[PDB]
Amino acid sequence: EAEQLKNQIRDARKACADATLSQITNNIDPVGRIQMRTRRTLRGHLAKIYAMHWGTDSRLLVSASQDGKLIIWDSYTTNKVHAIPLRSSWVMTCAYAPSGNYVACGGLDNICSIYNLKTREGNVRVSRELAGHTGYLSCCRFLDDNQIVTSSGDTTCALWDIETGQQTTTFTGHTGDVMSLSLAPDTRLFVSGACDASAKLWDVREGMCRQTFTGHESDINAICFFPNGNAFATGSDDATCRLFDLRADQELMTYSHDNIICGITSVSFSKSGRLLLAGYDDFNCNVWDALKADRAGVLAGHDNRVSCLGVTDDGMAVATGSWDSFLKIWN
Amino acid sequence: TEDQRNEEKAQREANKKIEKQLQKDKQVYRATHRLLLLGADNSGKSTIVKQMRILGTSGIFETKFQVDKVNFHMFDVGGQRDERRKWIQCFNDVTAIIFVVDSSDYNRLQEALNLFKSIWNNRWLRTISVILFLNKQDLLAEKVLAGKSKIEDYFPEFARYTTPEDATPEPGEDPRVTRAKYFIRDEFLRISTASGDGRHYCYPHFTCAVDTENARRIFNDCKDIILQMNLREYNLV
Amino acid sequence: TCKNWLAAEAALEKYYLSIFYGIEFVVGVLGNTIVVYGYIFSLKNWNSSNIYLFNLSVSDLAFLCTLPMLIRSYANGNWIYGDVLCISNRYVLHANLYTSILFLTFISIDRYLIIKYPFREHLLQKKEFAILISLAIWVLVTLELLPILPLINPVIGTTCNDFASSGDPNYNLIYSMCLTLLGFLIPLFVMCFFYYKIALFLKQRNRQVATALPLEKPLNLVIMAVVIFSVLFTPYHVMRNVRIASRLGSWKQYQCTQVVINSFYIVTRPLAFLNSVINPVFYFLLGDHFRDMLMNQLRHNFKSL
Amino acid sequence: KLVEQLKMEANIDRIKVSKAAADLMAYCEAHAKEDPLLTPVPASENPFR
Repeated sequence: EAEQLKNQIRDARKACADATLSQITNNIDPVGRIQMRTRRTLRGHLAKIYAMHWGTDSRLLVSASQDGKLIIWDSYTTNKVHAIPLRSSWVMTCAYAPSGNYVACGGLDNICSIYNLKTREGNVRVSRELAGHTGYLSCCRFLDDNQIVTSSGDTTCALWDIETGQQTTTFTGHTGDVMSLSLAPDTRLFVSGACDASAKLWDVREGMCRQTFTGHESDINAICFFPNGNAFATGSDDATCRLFDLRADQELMTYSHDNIICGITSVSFSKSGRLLLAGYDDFNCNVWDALKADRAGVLAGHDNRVSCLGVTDDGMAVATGSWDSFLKIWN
Repeated sequence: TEDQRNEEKAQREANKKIEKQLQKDKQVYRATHRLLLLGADNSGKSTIVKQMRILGTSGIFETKFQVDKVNFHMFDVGGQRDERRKWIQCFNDVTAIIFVVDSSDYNRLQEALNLFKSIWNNRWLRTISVILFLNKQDLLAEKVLAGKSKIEDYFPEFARYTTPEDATPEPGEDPRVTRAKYFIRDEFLRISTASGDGRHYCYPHFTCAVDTENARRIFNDCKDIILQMNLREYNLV
Repeated sequence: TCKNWLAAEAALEKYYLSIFYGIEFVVGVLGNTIVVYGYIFSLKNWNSSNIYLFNLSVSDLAFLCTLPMLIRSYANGNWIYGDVLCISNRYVLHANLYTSILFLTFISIDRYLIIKYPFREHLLQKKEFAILISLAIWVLVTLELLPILPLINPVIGTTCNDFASSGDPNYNLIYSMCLTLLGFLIPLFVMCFFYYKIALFLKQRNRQVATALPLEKPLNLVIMAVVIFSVLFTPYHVMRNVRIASRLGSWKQYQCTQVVINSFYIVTRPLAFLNSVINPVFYFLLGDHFRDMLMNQLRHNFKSL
Repeated sequence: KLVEQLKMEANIDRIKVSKAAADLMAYCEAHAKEDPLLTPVPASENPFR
């Protein structure tokens, strides 16, 4: 029954495929070597950093480490504006609210803690404690001050509602753990990558999957969304990055090298979307020409594996947090 | 000459206060020893966790127990799904993995030797010692003593097995039991010895349903586990 | 044969000391430089043991830095850097030697403490206490060697010769024995005792914990750590006092025997100076971890440059 | 089950892969100068310098 539908989908994808992006990208000159330099080193985490996020203002950034600390850095001055102590030391994700008032963090507690920063008391406290996931919570992303999408290790995602404090919709269909997700620029749909080597696109409003992409061979540790929202990129344990498009329904590009045999940990795009910066278990991050799949630089400089990466919304800098816990900012 | 300078001074004051707090917390973090409590549900992991609880709400059940002026932080991860290859990466910095395995139920044992094999050879745990608790020995002793303990069928090699010379059995236990309980211990040790370049070790311990010495055993092993770490750091290796 | 021994001693002092001091100066500066590079630009998590090891490496480097004047003077046979420089260089050489010995002793006392208090809870393993003890070692050795100054102070060109052949033989000994007691014997006895305790502790731990952990390598290293220290220093210290005693007027005489004594002491000096070259290898590079840190930090430098 | 989800997944207005690749090209080259990482901005107005 399902094999017929799978065959139909594959045949439709092949019919829609005429020429690969590599084939038609020969007419564009390459970006060339990029000598990105460390402009800041935001040391201060006691243990390995596992996630970080930029504020919409592109100045503040929240970073979570396994020592139970969630530090909000002012990237320009390197000062720490808050150091939230978590109730559970094993935090695996963090998120900065688009308005900059709240900060979410998940982890092995299976619970998403939402802290309020702009609080009249002057001290940050757990504004909300969203529970309902039956597994470790592996990604958080705010849609506004009253919504947050959390993807957990129980093979599900969930759109919550902070004001009322319980699930508003549940996104199911993944076979394995849902490692990471990325919201579209319009926050009308989002793609989540799981360990079943498949990334699924969900409509936040409809609460149902729209299309799945299964071009990977192993777990999908990282996933982003091309700046225009019409395509996304994923990184898997097989050391390969894959750029899929929503409309083409299929993989557009594969970024890989013969000298990398270690999985991805974090991917992101530049403001224009021309560059794809991917963090690797090889203690370094690589910049890829999103249109030509060429290693246009390498951001080495971490004594341990890069666990999180993120470009500022204005595109000025690229923060990179690694298990060495120094969180270098590149530009 | 005051609009931007008061804010800068306030930001620096907050930064220095936060840095002082982080320095204060660093001593506690370095002093506390983090542990991971793995083992099947049929094993007595929860009972041991409570037994040191006397001396987490959802997902991961932390446990503060303190012995000899040093505090141990155990993390029973029983709230997660059956599969663990992903969140195991979180505990790459744990001092020692505590592995509680039910020595009584044999049918559910050859899987505990295989959860141990994957753990021992795991990519992110090839530098973490495993404190192995062969729990529920009283049940095993009364089960073998009462017969119907056809452990030979599950492991045919048990027929061609004899108690090792270096064993230290209690004076008043059935010699058959001593050969049965040391047989299981060796199987886990064979898995541990078959891999690892002397970078992490296995500490097999026999525990009953109730034993106040479990915290002491973990303290002794953690003492020896960091002793090896200190020797490596001091270039004695 | 008496003239034969005279020629032997002359040639020995002329060539053997210069060549050996050149080898020890080229190996040691390199090794101690690697050590200090790895300690300053890497391994941020400093502690008591790291403080002692870094202090030992710094003392050894300062010990080597004071050789070149001796090398050139023994090669050419005439010291030509004045009187002040000779006194300063020789005093700092001897002071750094004995500070190295004391830091070896305290490295043994911190290898015993960490083996006996793995959790770093005895309050002597605190970094502040280590810094205080290091400063105490430096100042104590500086004070110990002050009575050397009247001995090495030459009398007029520059009549600045070695420590054993200068000054009043009767005062050059009363002190050379005291500096051996407080300088090499006492640190040797405490180091032997504490490494003996470590060997017993490792043996007991092996017998107690039988989880396939013989720990044969650490036992050999502590045995070798004191064996090389005792075998490289004892010939020099024990022979030194004999050389000074050979200048004592109580029996004195026997010119030919004095030549033999001088030559046998002259050969023993570069042996004691060998510790300053072996220590970087034995304590830092022979083991893992630090060597891996040096290699990784040596790869980082290549990428940067 | 999976059949119901796949039935509505198939009803998607797919487009040619070449058109999608050309649209990504158009977006990339329509914001080339607006990317501080693709074209390093001068230190004069760079916030980090």
